[PDB]
Amino acid sequence: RVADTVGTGPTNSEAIPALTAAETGHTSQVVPGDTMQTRHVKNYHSRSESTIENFLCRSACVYFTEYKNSGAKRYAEWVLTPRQAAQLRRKLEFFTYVRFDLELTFVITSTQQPSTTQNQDAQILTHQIMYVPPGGPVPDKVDSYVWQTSTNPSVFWTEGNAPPRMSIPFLSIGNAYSNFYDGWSEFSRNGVYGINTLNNMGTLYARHVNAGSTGPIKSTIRIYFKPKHVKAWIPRPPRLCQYEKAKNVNFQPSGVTTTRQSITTMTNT
Amino acid sequence: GAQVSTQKTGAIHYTNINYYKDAASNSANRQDFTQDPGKFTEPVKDIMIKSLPALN
Amino acid sequence: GAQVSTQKTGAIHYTNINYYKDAASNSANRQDFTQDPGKFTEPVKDIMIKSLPALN
Amino acid sequence: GAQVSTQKTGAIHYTNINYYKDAASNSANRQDFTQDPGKFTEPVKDIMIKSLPALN
Amino acid sequence: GAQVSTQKTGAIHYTNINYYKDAASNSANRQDFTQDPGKFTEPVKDIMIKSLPALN
Amino acid sequence: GAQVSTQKTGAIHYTNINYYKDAASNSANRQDFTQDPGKFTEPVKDIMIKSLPALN
Amino acid sequence: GLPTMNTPGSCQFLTSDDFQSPSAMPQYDVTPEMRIPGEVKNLMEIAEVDSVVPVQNVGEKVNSMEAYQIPVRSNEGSGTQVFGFPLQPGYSSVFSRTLLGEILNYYTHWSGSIKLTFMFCGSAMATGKFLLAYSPPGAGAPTKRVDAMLGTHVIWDVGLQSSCVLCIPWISQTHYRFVASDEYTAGGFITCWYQTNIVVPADAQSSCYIMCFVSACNDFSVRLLKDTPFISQQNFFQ
Amino acid sequence: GLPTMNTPGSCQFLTSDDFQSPSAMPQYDVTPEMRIPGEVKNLMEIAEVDSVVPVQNVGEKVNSMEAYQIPVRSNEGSGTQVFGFPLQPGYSSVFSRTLLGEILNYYTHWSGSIKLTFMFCGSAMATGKFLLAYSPPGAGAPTKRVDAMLGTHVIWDVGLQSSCVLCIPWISQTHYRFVASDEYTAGGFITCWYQTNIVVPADAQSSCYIMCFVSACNDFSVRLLKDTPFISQQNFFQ
Amino acid sequence: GLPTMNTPGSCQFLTSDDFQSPSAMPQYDVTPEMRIPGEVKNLMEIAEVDSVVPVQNVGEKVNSMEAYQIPVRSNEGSGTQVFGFPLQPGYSSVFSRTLLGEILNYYTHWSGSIKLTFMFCGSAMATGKFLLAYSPPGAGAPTKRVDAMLGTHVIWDVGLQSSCVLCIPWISQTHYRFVASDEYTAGGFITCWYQTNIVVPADAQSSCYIMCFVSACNDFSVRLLKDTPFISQQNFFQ
Ligand SMILES: O=C(O)c1ccc(NS(=O)(=O)c2ccc(N3C(=O)c4ccccc4C3=O)cc2)cc1
Repeated sequence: RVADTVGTGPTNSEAIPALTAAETGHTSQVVPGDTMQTRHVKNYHSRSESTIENFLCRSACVYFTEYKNSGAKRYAEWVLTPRQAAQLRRKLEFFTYVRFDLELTFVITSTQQPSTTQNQDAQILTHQIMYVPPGGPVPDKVDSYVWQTSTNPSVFWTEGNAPPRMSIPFLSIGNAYSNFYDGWSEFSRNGVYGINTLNNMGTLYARHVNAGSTGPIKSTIRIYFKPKHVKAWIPRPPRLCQYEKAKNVNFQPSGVTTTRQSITTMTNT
Repeated sequence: GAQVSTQKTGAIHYTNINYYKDAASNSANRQDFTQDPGKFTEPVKDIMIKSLPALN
Repeated sequence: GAQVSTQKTGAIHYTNINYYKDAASNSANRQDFTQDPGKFTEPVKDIMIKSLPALN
Repeated sequence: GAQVSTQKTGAIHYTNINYYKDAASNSANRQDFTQDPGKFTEPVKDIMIKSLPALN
Repeated sequence: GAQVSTQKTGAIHYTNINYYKDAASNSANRQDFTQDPGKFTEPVKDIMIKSLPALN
Repeated sequence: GAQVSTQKTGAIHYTNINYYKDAASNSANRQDFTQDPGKFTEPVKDIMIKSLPALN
Repeated sequence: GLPTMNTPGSCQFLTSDDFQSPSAMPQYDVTPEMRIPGEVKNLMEIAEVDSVVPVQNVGEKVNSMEAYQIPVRSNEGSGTQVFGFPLQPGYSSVFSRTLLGEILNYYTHWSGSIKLTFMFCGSAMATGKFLLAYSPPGAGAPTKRVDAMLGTHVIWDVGLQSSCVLCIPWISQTHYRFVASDEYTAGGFITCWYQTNIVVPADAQSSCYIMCFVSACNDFSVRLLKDTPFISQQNFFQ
Repeated sequence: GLPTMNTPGSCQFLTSDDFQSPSAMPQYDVTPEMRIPGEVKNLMEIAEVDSVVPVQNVGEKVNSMEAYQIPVRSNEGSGTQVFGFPLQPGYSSVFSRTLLGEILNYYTHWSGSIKLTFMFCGSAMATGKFLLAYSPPGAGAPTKRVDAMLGTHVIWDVGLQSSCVLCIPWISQTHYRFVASDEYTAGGFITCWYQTNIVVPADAQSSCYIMCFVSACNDFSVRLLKDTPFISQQNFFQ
Repeated sequence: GLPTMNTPGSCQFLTSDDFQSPSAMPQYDVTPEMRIPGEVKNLMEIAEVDSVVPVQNVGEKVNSMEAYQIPVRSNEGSGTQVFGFPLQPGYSSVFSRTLLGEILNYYTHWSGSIKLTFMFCGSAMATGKFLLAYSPPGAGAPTKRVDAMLGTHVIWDVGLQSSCVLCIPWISQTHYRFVASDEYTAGGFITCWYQTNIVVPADAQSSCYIMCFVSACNDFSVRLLKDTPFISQQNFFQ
């Protein structure tokens, strides 16, 4: 619930709530009443749909990969980072430090692949999405002992049902995820730059449980992240120039604004 | 117990019961209203009062 | 809380609990009975009483 | 409210709560026991008593 | 009403509410413990006491 | 009855009602916190006190 | 059995839903909490801070630090226009990349007053007065100071406290306005004119500068979230 | 697990359902409320207002302002019929496009009295009396005033207060009637006859007019909603 | 009917879920309970017990009982290094098969102090002093006793009570550390140097031994479970 205006009237005393240096790094609060006179206006506008959480808590697609059910890449693999989609990434990079839980929803959709195979009939492919914590074992062949899910979480989802959902709590070595890290991992200041171990929730692998149809089928796992219980500290400028890399802040210089005509033009080009 | 609170109205009541062991699986805190712009705005040591000039 | 109200009978009781955060997602207000035809009908300044002619 | 009534036993208790706005959408009244054969049987004006003949 | 009774433990509590009109549609009475072997075993007229021979 | 207990928080409340006859079908006891390392560690007859040497 | 009939709405996934969930590893003990300085709890904390407006644009006054400075010079005839831009944040190419405007492009609606602090960064002996005027939409922007006066103006007299806040009040026929361009609602014109020409003694540079800052008021609110248009991608970042 | 067995009725979408729902953008703050004049809360607010009945029809008395006026003229023999139409709103081609009838075509049932206000818009010296009669169905409409009398009539004597309300009462064998044509139920006949011929002095026009107005009473109710037949479309409006 | 809409999350099977269930044979009476000695209720009961560390490795000092013994001999120059290994359990090839490390490979995080009990199993007339030092990461391990001193050390004077506990305290910039190798966090270096050379009389063997034991403290906790990498299978065990 926002603030309200109140009646003022003429002003001829030495108050000048307008004139004040902004050289002191102090952003002054000036109301309508200070530059004119405005009667008592009640405002019922609500500054809710602008809260830190509600802003960030929207499911954004972070990635999607493809994996053949019969051929070579029968599994996909992804190192979890929100740095693969421009949309979600820019929202997170509006804060230096963020803390949150994740809701991972996977929208797996299958598409038949053109082939000359006879009598292709699917018997409802079942997909396995498996979470491998950081420093886990790494599957190779899709039949490896790794897929036994001995302790590693996994969602088993039969196709044609509500998409799988699971939560992850806040998992960070530190007490907040750093969205910007200035420093190296190595004491000699070489190697990787800002590839700190705090935003590295291991890998997520996915594959077809069954052998599907006789023919080839390619499935597309689409990953959705939704930040719940968000707390965000230290605000910072939104990114201007386009992203170039998924782990660096590399950029090509570009405009400071969109151009127009003169300084006194009243219409954008 | 059942937590009953008003729906976000412009200008009522919904039961909600947490059903999971972890507290990291509860629904988002969409309602959580606070504002305190005395931080980033006006971070100065001695607050400038609106009735005289900041500098001498 | 549970809002209990009579079913619309011609000539009983149903629990209903709002389960969503917004109040713009609650079921329609099908029951909401009011009538007040003193608006569009008879909008005249001085009400004409039924016992004499409106004009002199 | 929850209406609790005995299950139809030969020789117990079930909650039932109406969930719909209309009262024409409630479950059938399968239990509704009444008998009153003084209608179609013996519709005569003056009841014939079983101890003498109906006619004189 | 809700019937609460201990789960069959070796060496707790479950709500159960009948939801159907008939009492022939309620869940089985798996818990129903009684034993009384004075029937098929020892059906004799005069109970033989264990301290002397049955016959003279 | 409904067993209400705090969600495992780092630094709230969930109803849970057992619905099955057996007590071998209830959800795991994930919360069950106890520690007592006076077993495998320090199994000695006479506890060695930390202020002098164990041997003479 | 507890009879239920699934209402349509089930078996879908929204991209803005909110529900309970099953956990992954259960009983995980979350790390402690630190009270790290400068906590943010609302976007209006960020939006009420000044950001330099790159008012000047030409074609290479948009690739340097020339963008942010508004050229002011002594011109003998007074009534010359210093600058002029419409108030239509999150569409106007003057506020499209400012801090206020960039938060605004994630919202479809906005309401509230906006403060334009003009800071004179001239010499310390240079003087001048400016008539800063905001003329609501009702006509197509003043082209003379004598027309600009009629609006809501503030004459800024310079000399210590090198900034003066022209606060633009809410004048709209609705309780919100669009961030994206529309013609049912518009935001008028913000202009500056010389009130009394820049008088600069000898040995002091006769070309000074002004800086424009855009900030939100405390009667400010944004409603209905959408997603920005000023960010893009082609293929995934490898 | 809480045992449930889905009763048939689930996984369907009706076009008249009503349930809780998931929201789109959650926590959206709806705009304030204004008390704009003339709030409507029931369709009977609208239905109880007079609307001019286009009683006259021929073939070009249905494309002009000739439709609404009922020609009245002085005829020497009295017992001539002024007009006549059945009462069967939302089917009758006299009430098919009136305000009452158009609300009525969205309903299958209707019950209540109906008021027919006849307003004499003749000269200010013209006189005349009319026997306005409503004869319930029991026979096939009067063809003489001497037969029309027997019904429920109201003799209207003109002379100041240029309107007279013939209120048609509810006479039906059921507590509702169909809006659409049926023959189990019917609504009778509304006729008007001259009681005493139009006497008009000199220099005053001898052809006057009457206007018929249709309104609902306060003992009026409509039940069971359907959708109109008097609106149509082919391809979507491009 | 009780309206419900299935939220996405239904019709899946996790490998870490927990729910109510239907039973198989209902009313089965579970066997009694015995209080068999040595009940375990937490993994920290097992992890706080000493286990011999196989510090020595070469290529055949990893297939015998030579692995567990750390060779100590009298060398005339003092400042010689006895052993040296990093502290990074569950990755380091010194703690990879110990009791502490093997519990640790089922977890991704660990926090808490670690106790290294060194037990002198020399002659009963042999003496010697050792400077056991733990130098946090800040540089790349001491190569002299004069550099090792600066760290957190404990000079062990032998002579009755043939063990001395060098307790490594928690020095980390985070409240947990990875079990798997990482370079954002590291665990420093544990070294041992001769403080005063092994003095052994006549007729007593001049080569003694030390044993290293690894145990967890009571300020120890592990978080976030994963599954080991040190176990494998090919085809099922027939
Ligand atoms: O999914 C996993 O959990 C799982 C899959 C592969 C795996 N890796 S393995 O230990 O190399 C392994 C590899 C193959 C089989 N395996 C066979 O070779 C076979 C032949 C015929 C019938 C069944 C099976 C069968 O299981 C079993 C184990 C472990 C677990």
